[PDB]
Amino acid sequence: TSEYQTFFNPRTFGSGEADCGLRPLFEKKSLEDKTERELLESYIDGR
Amino acid sequence: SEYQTFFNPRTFGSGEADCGLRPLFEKKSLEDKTERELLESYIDGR
Amino acid sequence: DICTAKPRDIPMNPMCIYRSPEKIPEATNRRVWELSKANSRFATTFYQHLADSKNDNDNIFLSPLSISTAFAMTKLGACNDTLQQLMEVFKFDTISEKTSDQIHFFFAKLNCRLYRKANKASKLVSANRLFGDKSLTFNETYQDISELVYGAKLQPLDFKENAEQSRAAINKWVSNKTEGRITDVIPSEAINELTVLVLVNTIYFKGLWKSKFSPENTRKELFYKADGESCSASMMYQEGKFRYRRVAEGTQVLELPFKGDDITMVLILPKPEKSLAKVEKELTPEVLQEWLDELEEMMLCVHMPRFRIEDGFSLKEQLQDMGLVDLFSPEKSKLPGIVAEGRDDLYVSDAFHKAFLEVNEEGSEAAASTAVVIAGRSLNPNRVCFKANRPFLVFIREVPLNTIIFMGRVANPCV
Amino acid sequence: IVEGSDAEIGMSPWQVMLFRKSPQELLCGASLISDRWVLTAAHCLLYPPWDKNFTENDLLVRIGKHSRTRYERNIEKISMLEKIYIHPRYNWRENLDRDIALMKLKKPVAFSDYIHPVCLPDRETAASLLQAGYKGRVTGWGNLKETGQPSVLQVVNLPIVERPVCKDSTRIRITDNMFCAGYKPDEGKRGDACEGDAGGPFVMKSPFNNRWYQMGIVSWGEGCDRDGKYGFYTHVFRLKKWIQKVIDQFGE
Amino acid sequence: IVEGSDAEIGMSPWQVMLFRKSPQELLCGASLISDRWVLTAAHCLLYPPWDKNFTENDLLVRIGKHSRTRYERNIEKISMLEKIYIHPRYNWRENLDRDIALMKLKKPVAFSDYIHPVCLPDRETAASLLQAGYKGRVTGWGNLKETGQPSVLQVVNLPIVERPVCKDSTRIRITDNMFCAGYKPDEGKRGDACEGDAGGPFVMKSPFNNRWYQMGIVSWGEGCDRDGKYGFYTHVFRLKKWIQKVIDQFGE
Ligand SMILES: COC[C@H]1O[C@@H](O[C@H]2[C@H](OC)[C@@H](OC)[C@@H](O[C@H]3[C@H](OC)[C@@H](OC)[C@H](O[C@H]4[C@H](OS(=O)(=O)O)[C@@H](OS(=O)(=O)O)[C@@H](O[C@H]5[C@H](OC)[C@@H](OC)[C@H](O[C@H]6[C@H](OC)[C@@H](OS(=O)(=O)O)[C@@H](OC)O[C@@H]6COS(=O)(=O)O)O[C@H]5C(=O)O)O[C@@H]4COS(=O)(=O)O)O[C@@H]3C(=O)O)O[C@@H]2COS(=O)(=O)[O-])[C@H](OC)[C@@H](OC)[C@@H]1O[C@H]1O[C@H](COC)[C@@H](O[C@@H]2O[C@H](COC)[C@@H](O[C@H]3O[C@H](COC)[C@@H](O[C@@H]4O[C@H](COC)[C@@H](O[C@H]5O[C@H](COC)[C@@H](O[C@@H]6O[C@H](COC)[C@@H](O[C@H]7O[C@H](COS(=O)(=O)[O-])[C@@H](O[C@@H]8O[C@H](COS(=O)(=O)[O-])[C@@H](O[C@H]9O[C@H](COS(=O)(=O)O)[C@@H](O[C@H]%10O[C@H](COS(=O)(=O)O)[C@@H](OS(=O)(=O)O)[C@H](OS(=O)(=O)O)[C@H]%10OS(=O)(=O)O)[C@H](OS(=O)(=O)O)[C@H]9OS(=O)(=O)O)[C@H](OS(=O)(=O)[O-])[C@H]8OS(=O)(=O)[O-])[C@H](OC)[C@H]7OC)[C@H](OC)[C@H]6OC)[C@H](OC)[C@H]5OC)[C@H](OC)[C@H]4OC)[C@H](OC)[C@H]3OC)[C@H](OC)[C@H]2OC)[C@H](OC)[C@H]1OC
Ligand SMILES: *[C@@H]1O[C@H](CO)[C@@H](O[C@@H]2O[C@H](CO)[C@@H](O)[C@H](O)[C@H]2NC(C)=O)[C@H](O)[C@H]1NC(C)=O
Ligand SMILES: *[C@@H]1O[C@H](CO[C@@H]2O[C@@H](C)[C@@H](O)[C@@H](O)[C@@H]2O)[C@@H](O)[C@H](O)[C@H]1NC(C)=O
Ligand SMILES: *[C@H]1O[C@H](CO[C@@H]2O[C@@H](C)[C@@H](O)[C@@H](O)[C@@H]2O)[C@@H](O)[C@H](O)[C@H]1NC(C)=O
Ligand SMILES: *[C@@H]1O[C@H](CO)[C@@H](O)[C@H](O)[C@H]1NC(C)=O
Repeated sequence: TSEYQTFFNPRTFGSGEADCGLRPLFEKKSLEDKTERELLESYIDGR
Repeated sequence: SEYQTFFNPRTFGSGEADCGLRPLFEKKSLEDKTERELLESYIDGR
Repeated sequence: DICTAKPRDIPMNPMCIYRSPEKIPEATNRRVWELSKANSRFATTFYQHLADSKNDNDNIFLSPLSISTAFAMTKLGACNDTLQQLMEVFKFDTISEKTSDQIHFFFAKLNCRLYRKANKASKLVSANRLFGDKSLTFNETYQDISELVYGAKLQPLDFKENAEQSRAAINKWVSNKTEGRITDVIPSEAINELTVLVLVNTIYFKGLWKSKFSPENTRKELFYKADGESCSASMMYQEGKFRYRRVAEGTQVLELPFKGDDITMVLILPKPEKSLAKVEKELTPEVLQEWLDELEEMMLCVHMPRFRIEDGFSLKEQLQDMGLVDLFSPEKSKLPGIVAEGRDDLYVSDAFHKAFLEVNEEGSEAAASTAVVIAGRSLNPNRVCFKANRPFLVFIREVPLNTIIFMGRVANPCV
Repeated sequence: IVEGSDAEIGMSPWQVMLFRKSPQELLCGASLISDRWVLTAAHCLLYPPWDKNFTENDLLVRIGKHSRTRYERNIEKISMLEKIYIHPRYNWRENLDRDIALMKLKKPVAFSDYIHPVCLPDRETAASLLQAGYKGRVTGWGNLKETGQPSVLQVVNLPIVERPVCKDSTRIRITDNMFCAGYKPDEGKRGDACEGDAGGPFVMKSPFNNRWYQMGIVSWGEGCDRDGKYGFYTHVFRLKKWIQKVIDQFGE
Repeated sequence: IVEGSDAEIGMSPWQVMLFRKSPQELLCGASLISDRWVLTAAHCLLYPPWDKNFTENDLLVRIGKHSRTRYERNIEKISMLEKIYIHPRYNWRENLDRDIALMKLKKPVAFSDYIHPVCLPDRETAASLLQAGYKGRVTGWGNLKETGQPSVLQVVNLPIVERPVCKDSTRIRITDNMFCAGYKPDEGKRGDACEGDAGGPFVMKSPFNNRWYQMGIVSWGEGCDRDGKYGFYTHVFRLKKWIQKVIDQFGE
């Protein structure tokens, strides 16, 4: 699962923070967009 | 004495590493006349 | 502009006037004050009467101010017995002649003063209006006066041939005026071919408590109804300073202000022994007022249930049994000032009303989580609180006029 | 966005379009962080040099859009602004320092396949992801080149650049409240944000929880996609103290 | 200092005396945190109501002193100032919030038995030591009573007071950048800083590493040592961020 600790108070922030960053048409359907792999690959730390 | 520096002596100058220790007291294992009163104040009632 | 205008700034004067055989708030107009007092006498009377007509286990709710205000719109053009009944039922026959002759105008002033809050954590919203068949010819003087004093003119509709369509037209106006909240003041088939004149008076309050209840403290607890039974209700709780007072025969009075303090909710809770009914029979304008004066801030704990009450009763029926008869009679109705003649005489075919109150941890008409937790609240099991776990009375009032905007009874907040 | 490509549907559900009521025109990009709060660049709201000093009433936000020029019925949602909040330390005289602003929606927008908020980073995420060589993604309906406008939202991924390299790349005084991104000349590839994209989000996906975090706001640059030059973005985490303060006292 | 006592030699090696060149007069107290940096209170350098508006050139710092008036040969050391820096939000016109300032020395001072810098607290030391009940130490050459100068440096130990009690003791607004210390009206003992003591340090000895930390700067009060009143100090740790920024860009 996706672990995320909220920071704001929904009383003033409104709602949506708990499920922030997960796209209905992508993450939530276990689908990847055409270029996100490029971002994941950039975390490589060559030695 | 355990002390982690916070500043860069390049802009801070020297002295942070040995800060807070007095040549005539801590460095000579000597207490001043009233410091005992400060340590006693740290009692934490539960 | 009416809020700044004066009685003579715009010549009105009804077609008929009535005469009875026979510490005012600072920065407050005397006329408006006496008119607010009149509504308060109507409030108690209309309330006791409604309670006598229902089951002591039913919740009761109404906006006397809304009712008085709207019916005063008919006064403006009533004569003879029709007018006299209006004056006596709504207690208007108990005020000065000037205020009486200009009643409509002063209701406008009174209302201007009430809607000068909008501390958006305190919004009062209303929509009042009259609709008459378009076959009739309405007095234009009336219409103009209505335009200024009431905000709108009586809207002509075709009840005779376009009943359902006219229904939608009325609902639409209200759905817009209270934007979204009230979209069906007039229910299915309420308007029809025999419909000639309809009174529509709606109103609700949106406000936040100055001191909210913590959702974390609300627990499913028992509410001891009047029929002897008991049920589960989301009982809220909190500790804090509040204006309170233990009165005669052990009755308890508590005031919970909304953000702003110009509008509060007052609760009257009898002791387990004495029943609510007894209290209602003793509830007079001076009794209620004497109680409120006795209030003084105290640090205390409060157990109050979430509740939703509405005005589900027939206004016309209720008023008829109180004395307002002619206004509703096709034969005896006397409304010259709105439409003249005698072919088909003008009478009120229906008084559609809508007033409700939804109270939760956040306030009135405020959104809050339904989810009710189950955990320890670390409370003194031997605590002594204002525990409203049995039938109590509710008042929504405005300070400093003491105007009773809403009044009711919470007899069953369960389910 | 220069050298980017059409975004896919729902690819950036937190993408917000700032629109001017009169005359009707596209102003900037922005991002959704909740159902009632929207983030953007300060100069998109206040920038005398272009004689812009908007108030809540002059603006409007359109959410869940893809097409730049069409009204996407049943898909996009429009909201009025209740209040605008510009960073009190925003510097429009010199270098656009602290180029950030918050906008409260008059009425909460409803989330859908096309509308969903992005996450704001914490200290660890910021320290971990915001490093030279790691790539983020920028989106917007801005210009396609320095010297015209796309039909649909554009997207491009760019590597974070080392601070000393950002600093030596321009004579403009840069601050800790900004970071720069873009390919170096010796890297071959290119891409950049451009006029019209300001306010838009620079996002990164966390490999820890698979969530998208907004690390920056498109702010400024010198021309668009020039060699040896980099786009600059408002460092969001660095200004979180202000983001939290504003939301705490004006949110409810 | 009121109700205190003569300090021992080398007892407070970080205590600095701010001296005015013309006329020659003891102005305030201050503290040594390094061989080139001195800490003091903002209003000691800038307070128009007192016709005080100094620059580096009007001032002098005297480090390593014990006697108030007597010049101490080969013991004390007089240093000129290169530049002074007042907190940017300090506003003498409104109150004494952010009552803090830094002074850079013309040239580095040599340490000795009488000259040694004090430590500045980290977040943990701050949170742990700055608690109601715990006692700190205040040193100065200020007045001995509200209504009187000492021949040698004075010292007194005082307890930190709970914030709500600090706030209920005065009609003046208390900010998070201040804390108060002193004995309550029913504790029997007394003591307080006084006029001439401002700028001086309020230190505490860490039981963890045995080192002395400066938690506050003598700032203000209503009179001196009055019953039911408390002395007010600038909260050093809470303004540490600003201290770091000034040193980073003006220290080299
Ligand atoms: C008057 O009037 C009134 C009313 O009236 C009413 O009426 C009433 C009356 O009254 C009078 C009464 O009287 C009594 C009554 O009367 C009545 C009477 O009685 C008596 C009676 O008598 C009897 C009468 O009567 C009458 C009659 O009539 S009737 O009706 O009755 O009828 C007549 O008639 S006729 O017809 O004639 O006409 C008559 O009568 C009479 C007659 O003759 C004679 C006769 O003849 C013969 C008659 O005779 C008769 C008799 O009688 C007896 C009878 O009798 S019986 O019995 O029946 O009855 C008979 O015989 C038997 O008959 C006869 C005959 O008849 S016939 O019909 O036919 O003819 O009669 C006799 C009788 O009596 O009846 O005569 C009589 C008598 O007469 S005489 O005359 O002679 O008497 O009547 C009378 C009547 O009624 O009328 O009564 C009345 C009525 O009543 S009721 O009830 O009804 O209703 C009226 O009514 C009507 C009314 O209406 C009209 C009225 O009213 C109205 O009017 C009025 C007047 O006019 C006008 C009005 O009033 C008015 O009003 C107005 C308005 O109001 C509203 C007013 O005005 C005023 O007021 C207003 C209001 O106010 C409130 C105003 O306005 C306003 O204004 C304001 C101001 O403005 C200016 C506003 O406000 C707002 O807004 C504003 C703005 O603006 C623009 C705002 O403010 C603001 O605020 C702000 C804030 O503050 C606070 C500000 O801001 C500023 O400041 C601030 C503060 O400061 S301080 O110093 O303190 O602080 C700030 O903030 C701050 O900041 C800071 C910062 O800074 S900077 O520079 O920087 O930016 C902070 O700090 C912190 O920070 C931080 C952070 O940062 S960041 O950003 O960056 O984030 C820190 O720091 C630290 O950290 C950082 C960061 O870090 S981290 O790590 O995180 O990143 C750092 O940085 S870095 O870079 O480094 O990063 C740093 O460092 S450094 O180096 O840089 O530095 C650090 O440091 S450190 O040191 O610490 O280390 C921090 O924190 S932490 O956490 O840390 O601690 C910090 O610092 S520190 O240092 O401190 O530490 C801060 O925070 S903190 O907390 O901390 O502190 C902050 O603070 S805070 O607090 O804020 O938070 C800011 O910024 C800067 C600044 O800037 C912005 C501002 O500025 C200054 C300001 O502004 C300026 C405010 O607030 C908010 C707001 O508020 C709220 C407002 O709003 C807007 C406004 O409003 C809207 C105005 O002005 C305008 C004024 O004016 C003057 C006025 O005046 C007063 C008034 O006047 C009065 C009313 O209304 C009210 C109306 O309506 C109501
Ligand atoms: C829906 O309601 C709005 C107002 O609640 C009506 O529009 C307003 O009309 C008045 C005319 O007296 C203007 O002064 C306002 O500016 C208008 N809008 C605002 C800001 O309230 C509208 O006419 C209503 N529509 C219907 C269903 O009749
Ligand atoms: C932004 O807010 C105000 C501008 O609003 C109004 O329209 C402008 C064109 C001027 O005529 C102004 O006087 C009017 O109030 C200004 O008060 C404020 O200074 C503006 N900010 C800046 C610095 O441009
Ligand atoms: C005080 O410091 C400066 C004073 O410098 C100059 O000499 C004094 C005697 C005046 O003639 C003054 O006008 C001259 O500038 C001021 O520039 C500075 O603003 C003053 N500080 C404050 C905040 O009052
Ligand atoms: C209309 O009403 C006015 C006053 O209310 C009255 O003077 C007038 O006679 C009425 N007109 C009609 C339709 O008879």
